[PDB]
Amino acid sequence: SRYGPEYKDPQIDKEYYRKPLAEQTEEEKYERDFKKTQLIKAAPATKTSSVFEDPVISKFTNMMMKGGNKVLARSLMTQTLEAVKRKQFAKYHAASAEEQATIERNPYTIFHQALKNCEPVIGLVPILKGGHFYQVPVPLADRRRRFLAMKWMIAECREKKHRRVLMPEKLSQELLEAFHNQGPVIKRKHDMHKMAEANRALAHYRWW
Amino acid sequence: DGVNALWGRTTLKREDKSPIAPEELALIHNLRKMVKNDWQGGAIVLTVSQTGSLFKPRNAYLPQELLGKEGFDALDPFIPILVSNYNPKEFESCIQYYLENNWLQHEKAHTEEGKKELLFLSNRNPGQLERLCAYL
Amino acid sequence: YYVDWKMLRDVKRRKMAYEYADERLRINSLRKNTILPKDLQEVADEEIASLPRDSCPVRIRNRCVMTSRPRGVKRRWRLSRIVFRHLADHGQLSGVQRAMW
Amino acid sequence: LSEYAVRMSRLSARLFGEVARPTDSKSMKVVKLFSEQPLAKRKETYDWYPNHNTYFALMGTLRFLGLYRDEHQDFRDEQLRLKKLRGKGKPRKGEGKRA
Amino acid sequence: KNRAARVRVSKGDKPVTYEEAHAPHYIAHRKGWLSLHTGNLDGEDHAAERTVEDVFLRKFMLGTFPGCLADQLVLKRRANQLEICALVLRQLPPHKFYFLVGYSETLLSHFYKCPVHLHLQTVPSKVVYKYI
Amino acid sequence: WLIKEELEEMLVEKLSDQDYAQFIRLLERLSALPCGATEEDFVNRFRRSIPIQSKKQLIEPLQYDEQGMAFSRGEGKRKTAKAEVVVYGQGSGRIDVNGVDYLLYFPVTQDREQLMFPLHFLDRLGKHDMTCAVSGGGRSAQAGAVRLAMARALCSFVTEDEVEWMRQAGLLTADPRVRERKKPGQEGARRKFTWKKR
RNA sequence: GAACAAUAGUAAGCACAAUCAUAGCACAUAAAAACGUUAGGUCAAGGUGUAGCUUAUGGGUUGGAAAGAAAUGGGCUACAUUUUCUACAUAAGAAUAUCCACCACACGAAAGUUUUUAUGAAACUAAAAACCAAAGGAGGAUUUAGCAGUAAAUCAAGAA
Ligand SMILES: [K+]
Ligand SMILES: [Mg+2]
Ligand SMILES: [Mg+2]
Ligand SMILES: [Mg+2]
Ligand SMILES: [Mg+2]
Ligand SMILES: [Mg+2]
Ligand SMILES: [Mg+2]
Ligand SMILES: [Mg+2]
Ligand SMILES: [Mg+2]
Ligand SMILES: [Mg+2]
Ligand SMILES: [Mg+2]
Ligand SMILES: [Mg+2]
Ligand SMILES: [Mg+2]
Ligand SMILES: [Mg+2]
Ligand SMILES: [Mg+2]
Ligand SMILES: [Mg+2]
Ligand SMILES: [Mg+2]
Ligand SMILES: [Mg+2]
Ligand SMILES: [Mg+2]
Ligand SMILES: [Mg+2]
Ligand SMILES: [Mg+2]
Ligand SMILES: [Mg+2]
Ligand SMILES: [Mg+2]
Ligand SMILES: [Mg+2]
Repeated sequence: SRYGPEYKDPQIDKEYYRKPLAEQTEEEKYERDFKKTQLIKAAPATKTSSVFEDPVISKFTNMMMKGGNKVLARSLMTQTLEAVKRKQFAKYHAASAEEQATIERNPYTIFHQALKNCEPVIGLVPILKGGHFYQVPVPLADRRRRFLAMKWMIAECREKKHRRVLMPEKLSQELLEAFHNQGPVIKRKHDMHKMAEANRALAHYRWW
Repeated sequence: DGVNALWGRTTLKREDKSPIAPEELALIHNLRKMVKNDWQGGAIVLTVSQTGSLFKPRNAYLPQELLGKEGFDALDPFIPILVSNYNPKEFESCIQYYLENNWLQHEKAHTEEGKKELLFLSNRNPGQLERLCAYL
Repeated sequence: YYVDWKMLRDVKRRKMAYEYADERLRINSLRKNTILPKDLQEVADEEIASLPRDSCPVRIRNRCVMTSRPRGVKRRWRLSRIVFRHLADHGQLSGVQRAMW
Repeated sequence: LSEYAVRMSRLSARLFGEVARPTDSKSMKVVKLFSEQPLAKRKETYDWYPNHNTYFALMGTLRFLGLYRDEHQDFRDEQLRLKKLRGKGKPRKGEGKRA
Repeated sequence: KNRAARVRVSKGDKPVTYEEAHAPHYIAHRKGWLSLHTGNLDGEDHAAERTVEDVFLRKFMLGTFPGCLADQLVLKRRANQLEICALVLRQLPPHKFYFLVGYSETLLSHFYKCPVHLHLQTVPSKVVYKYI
Repeated sequence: WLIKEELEEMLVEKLSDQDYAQFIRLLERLSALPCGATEEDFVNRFRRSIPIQSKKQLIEPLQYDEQGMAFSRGEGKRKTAKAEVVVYGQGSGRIDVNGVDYLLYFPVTQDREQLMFPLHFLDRLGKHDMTCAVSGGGRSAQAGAVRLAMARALCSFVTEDEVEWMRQAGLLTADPRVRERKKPGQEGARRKFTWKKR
């Protein structure tokens, strides 16, 4: 790490600076940020103040990347959002009056909602006691649950897809499947709940 | 469309894996006779492109280098109409057109700030604008 | 006395190569050219191979001038890797210092 | 490539001194053989070895003349003397194992 | 453990001069090079001939002045002339010092075919930098 | 207060950490009481003044040349890539890098997002005409370098308060992350060869 | 052989520290790391103790050290669709293990056969092309590396 302990993470949100007069405690926070003369790290290349970005997209885009092809990973994430948009637009056209104002045509809304349904609620961690390993359920933290949902999405669409079907279209199908709570990822989430509920009497082993 | 391909070199090879001249192909040779100005009662609209070109650099777009010495030689005279990017009036019309079809589905895409970002990123170019609007 | 019998052999080998350097060059010119008749080139091959074995540039071996180590020798200083460190660590070589970056 | 270019290529070669007539890729090596110095005649090759015979002989004579005192040669002589005293020396010719 | 051109710690009774008291990684940091010449520059030739000549002088000066040499020589090469700077103890009578100076200057000049300069600085004893 | 090393050079005697802490605390008791004129002279001998501490940047004044109004120059460097940016405040929104349009020179959307970041933060996307000259590095190294140069060159046209906002966003701070060397005996900068235990 | 509201320890030497290098500082990385441990490795870098050889355990010439039943370590290329081929820097076209009335086909030879080139007195060494298209369809017990411009992917030069 070329940054010393004094350097801190920069603040990028423009709206945080343009309307500071409506609050007092937050004003004391950033006025002392430079009054303490604390050094600020350089702005990361990925994050930007553009209003069209989203933090959950960047993390998902990074995991899709293999090697160092950020261009290819960004290209795949662009097509997948387009592919989802095309399918929802077509379904909207062929619908009745009541069905028309039900379909969502916002890929970002679909993407955010899809991952919030693939996150497990309670995980498992092996614990060694008496020379044997017992799968003990634990209340997984929010960051772990969010990361675990993304990994399951990538793992499924990389392994059990056909060789002919492209990556952007295969991932688009699973997002719609997870949006309706019927995708194989949702099945895997329930399977982890099945094992956690089966070993509900082993929760006493953990010591935290 | 892609008149520069009627004179440039051809990737296709033969049984000896040796490149063939563009005049070997019958389709190009006969179509070549359809652009030499000798007949009456007709008009031909041409377009020199780069996306499908062979052995041409990405940056080159002017008619002379795309056609080369031979291509430009057998095309004079002509009227080199130049296609430009969007003007500020056109840019607003294209953006408003998508908003009428509910294409730009981002929450903040309806504001002027989103319009400024689209103008800067796309450089008011129709080709880049379509790619951006397809996923935002 | 050279430091080893191997070093003495190299001196004889280099000396023999120098004497027959020009004569080999003239004959080798005929072989390496395709415009001369093939009959003459075959005769040249017989003559070039009739020269003494030690008079061959490829048989010259680059050793260290101090300890005669057959390998691990820098060509610029003509010294073995062990001897080069021995001279350089004491500061006895100008402009040579431990690399730090 | 036209006949005009062939004359210009040859005419330029004539003035600057290169080969005028066409020459094969393999046939240009004979020009390279005489253009450059042969490997066996470079000063780096035949003068690679310092003349240890003169270096050793000169310091040998200066040692006997009292102008140069070599510790290392004195060490060998002192130890060689002790071996003779202990009774273990180098036998003469024809005395190793024939007796 | 590194052992290149180092003197090991042994209580506090062994004198050490400035040259021997610094590890080889201190070269060009605390102590300079005992010899300076053009051969080891970037685009200069004739570097092996200088090296072998340098080693010979390290062995000739050490043997010409037995016991009375203080520490390592310093060899400077300017133009085609060779300057040798030495530290010599007060051991031999001044008559012998001038004999050896005259002997060394003539013999080396006719051996390397270059003029030789021999400058001497006399010290009462070896200069001690640490310990003692 | 005096540093332990400085105090040892004032009393000409070696001290210890426990002794130094006790002495300083005693001065605090002396300084916390009502102060007399003689005591203040005694105390001030143990006082030391720190240098001026500030993180404000030096605003480069605007330059005018050959009827040219409101043009400033900036210097930026990031990951073996130096960028020279001069920005005119009297033109429309366009950037000319190395004699070519920026869109042609930066096909990657992310790279063109880096150039937007300084201008978009100040809401002056179309109010400045710029020409740039960047050399060395890859596509991202040049894009980051041009971003840094614009941030420093735009400080002239912007008020001082928003310059502080620029620093808090990380625009004005150079990126110190550079490629490391390859150690002798390792596959890469940190990766080592396979370690067979037996 | 220490108790800081201090109860026997003291000041110097080596090491750590600080400093220096990587052309600003900082951070980071290099560099450093004593006394000892493993009779650790090196008589074949060179020198040398002791022991041995001396018309021979020395010196020179010519020719020759093949070969892999099998086991294992470290690597390169792969087992493709985030892929292959071509154009070109990254907005393109085309191919795609299957269908079949016949055909013919993807990824992947670095290997092998033949031809040619480069070096050299000598090609057995290296490289290019043509032909050829095999194993391989993500790998058992077990195990290695990495904390940020790092892992990983890709490109280039130099030492001899
Ligand atoms: K021995
Ligand atoms: Mg020997
Ligand atoms: Mg041959
Ligand atoms: Mg050789
Ligand atoms: Mg790596
Ligand atoms: Mg200390
Ligand atoms: Mg430094
Ligand atoms: Mg440090
Ligand atoms: Mg180290
Ligand atoms: Mg240190
Ligand atoms: Mg042992
Ligand atoms: Mg061991
Ligand atoms: Mg051993
Ligand atoms: Mg020996
Ligand atoms: Mg042995
Ligand atoms: Mg012996
Ligand atoms: Mg023998
Ligand atoms: Mg095996
Ligand atoms: Mg290895
Ligand atoms: Mg490949
Ligand atoms: Mg394509
Ligand atoms: Mg194939
Ligand atoms: Mg192939
Ligand atoms: Mg092959």
